[PDB]
Amino acid sequence: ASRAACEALKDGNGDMVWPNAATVVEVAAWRDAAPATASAAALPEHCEVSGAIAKRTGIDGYPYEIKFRLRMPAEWNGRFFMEGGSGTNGSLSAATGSIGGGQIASALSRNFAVIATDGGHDNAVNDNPDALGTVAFGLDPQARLDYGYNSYDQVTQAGKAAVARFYGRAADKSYFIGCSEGGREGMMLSQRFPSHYDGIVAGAPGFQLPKAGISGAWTTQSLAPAAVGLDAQGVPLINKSFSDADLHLLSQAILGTCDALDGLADGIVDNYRACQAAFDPATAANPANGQALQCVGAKTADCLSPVQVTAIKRAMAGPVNSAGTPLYNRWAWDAGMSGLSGTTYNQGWRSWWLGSFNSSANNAQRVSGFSARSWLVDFATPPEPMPMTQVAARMMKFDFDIDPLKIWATSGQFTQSSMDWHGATSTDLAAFRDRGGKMILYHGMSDAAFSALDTADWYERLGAAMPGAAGFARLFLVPGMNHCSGGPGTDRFDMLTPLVAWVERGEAPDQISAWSGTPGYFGVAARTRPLCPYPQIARYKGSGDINTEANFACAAPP
Ligand SMILES: [Ca+2]
Repeated sequence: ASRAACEALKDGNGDMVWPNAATVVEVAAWRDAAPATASAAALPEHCEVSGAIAKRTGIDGYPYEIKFRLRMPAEWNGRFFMEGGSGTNGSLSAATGSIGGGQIASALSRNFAVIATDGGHDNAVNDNPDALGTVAFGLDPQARLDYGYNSYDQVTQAGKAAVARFYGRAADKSYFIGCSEGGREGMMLSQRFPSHYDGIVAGAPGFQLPKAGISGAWTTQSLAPAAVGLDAQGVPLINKSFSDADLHLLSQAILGTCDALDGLADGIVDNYRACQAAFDPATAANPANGQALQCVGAKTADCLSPVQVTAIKRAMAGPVNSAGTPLYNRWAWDAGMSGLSGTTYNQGWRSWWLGSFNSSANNAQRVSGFSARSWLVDFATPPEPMPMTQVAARMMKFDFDIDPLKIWATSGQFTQSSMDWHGATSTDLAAFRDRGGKMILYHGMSDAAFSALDTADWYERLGAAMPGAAGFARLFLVPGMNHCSGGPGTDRFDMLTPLVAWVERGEAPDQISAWSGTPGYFGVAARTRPLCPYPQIARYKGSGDINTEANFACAAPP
């Protein structure tokens, strides 16, 4: 481990042999120790290796390759680390090792050898203006296979080869941490390549991402009756269906109905199952005056329109076809759909289905943004690129009897369906568990991108196929937490420490310490709570400060 060993990986006559012959290294530079800053932990002396694998040309004429960045510390804990992606990937991160949970420390700051990838395409090169911008990679079938599983496999094999070459020995254990799309990766790793990583953290995982566009079309068509006004193309303004004050009224009614169902009134719905059975906005009341939430006469700032409650109920039910078959899943009611801290309302929930209120056009993720564009180009087979101005209308005429079949369809050179290369719904985790693999999953209740109930349903099927699943896999649902972060909940936590303590040392996480990044939702300076493994919830012990984990334990729901 030295500077010369770092630069000898930059091709030359050196004996660094890559598993894939098509691996090309651009950068191999020795980096000095960066002292800690106010927002990041100290990074040690490390070797940075940057390169690309499988440089080719797609069937669309665009150049494709699988980029990687690798940082290897001089003082190394013998452990390997890969961080997951986000969105449709296409960008190469700093490769310091984000562990999620709003953490100051990075994996590299903890002396891990860190690797990262771009997914098999670049957002600067593969930006076709006739194929909905940065999702244009979906026009080439191999770029889909790289975004699905191939790129992460290839980068993992190259990273371990370089680690073994630079350190003279193989990594002891390998760990992966990803949120959203990176959470889908982590589950895909445990299923397609169980031998690669010993510990895996998958947060808010989109293990059914090709289905999010179907829910997005259902969302749009359910809320359109409540929409007020048209945009430049005559599409209803979904963002105008609910004001930010309206959403706060809804989250307040959920709080008035389900907050005490866990045994404590604290602005947190810890008994999510009891809320689904108890809450119905058509019958619930506004806790601020005891009157009913659904308006009896004309709309006021103290009531929701009957057309509004109907719309949100249909959206939360989940998409179905005329045959009644559920196309995705239903969503959970939770207080994290809104939230007012200081001046700002919570946008972490409405930004997916509705969009920003003060906008004369649609800007919801599922109406015209990246999510709807991604389904049209990357998840549907054959892909249907189009002008951006027509994506909103495409989600308005979405036929739930013809269009949902495109995520299982195959056509021409697109030899694999999107649910085949992107899906991660398998419960075949025996090979992963039996070699010592441990997996931690977390998901917020107020996640509008992916349903936490759907993650729980997968966790139930895993426990059915493999008795004793809690010995290698636990699910930690987070109340109030939005997608990956934000909302009135404890969204900050260190998940790399328990993951290491589980894989090695064999200590199962009976709970996970967590605190709130914005405690002002509850009007306090700080709030710390334990995250409990499914299906346990946090139970108040009966005395002490309600903003300290020491007064809370993990118990079965009351
Ligand atoms: Ca509570």
